[PDB]
Amino acid sequence: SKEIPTPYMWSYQPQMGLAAGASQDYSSRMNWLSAGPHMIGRVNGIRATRNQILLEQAALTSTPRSQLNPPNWPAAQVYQENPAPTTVLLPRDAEAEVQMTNSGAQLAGRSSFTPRQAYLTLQSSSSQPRSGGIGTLQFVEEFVPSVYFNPFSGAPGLYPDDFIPNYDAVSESVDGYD
Amino acid sequence: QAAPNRPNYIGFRDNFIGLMYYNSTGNMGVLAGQASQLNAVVDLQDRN
Amino acid sequence: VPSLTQKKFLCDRTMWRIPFSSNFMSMGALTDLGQNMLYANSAHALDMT
Repeated sequence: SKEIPTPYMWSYQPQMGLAAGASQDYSSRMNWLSAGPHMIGRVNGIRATRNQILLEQAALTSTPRSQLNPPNWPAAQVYQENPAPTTVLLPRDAEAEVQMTNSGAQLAGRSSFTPRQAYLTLQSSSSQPRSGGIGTLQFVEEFVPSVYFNPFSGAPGLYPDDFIPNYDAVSESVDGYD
Repeated sequence: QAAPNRPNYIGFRDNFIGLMYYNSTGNMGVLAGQASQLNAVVDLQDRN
Repeated sequence: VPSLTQKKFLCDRTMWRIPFSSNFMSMGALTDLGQNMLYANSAHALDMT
């Protein structure tokens, strides 16, 4: 039906990293019924520029996908934490201690007994990288405000059907028990 | 034993906070050009 | 007489303010936090008690 449509904002769930719900811009919108065809011709067009900005910043920031709100982000498109190899300076010569303690009487209340010392550079990141759910600093990067250049114009099937909050993309069904 | 009545100074109200029926969708004002069905004041029902 | 203090404070004719600025400070009319993408390019619900 319409065409310069008003972008559909994406909601967040600080819980499971995947997003939640979606809805036209509930609040941020002008009130032009007190305007004549000299700025109702410019509000129409400021909104179009907004739509174009949203499109560009969507195609420039998002990581092309096939489902608007994927039910489980793969383990290669979710920002991972790559810390630095932790290096502990092992603070003694084990051989030296054990040796002297056995010998003499040292009960030992760098080192003086032996000038030997070695780091134990470890690994720090993880074993299996994270899989499901993106963090906030990824939500505002993936789910840019979505512009729906035409309304629910089609068969039930083709319809952004990741917008309705009560969607279970796993089973393509609306949840219940409410 | 009598006493003295208290004292109520009923008077108009500061800044005239009232005489003019300000923000209320049911009774609005208008500042539009004479030959224009438009308006210049919408006055949503949440604004003090 | 043994005594226990009692404290109370009056802030009459005023309204409590909790600015949206990250530092709670008036850095301008348009708060920085209320203009970051996270609260601008992503709808958010809100709950207060």
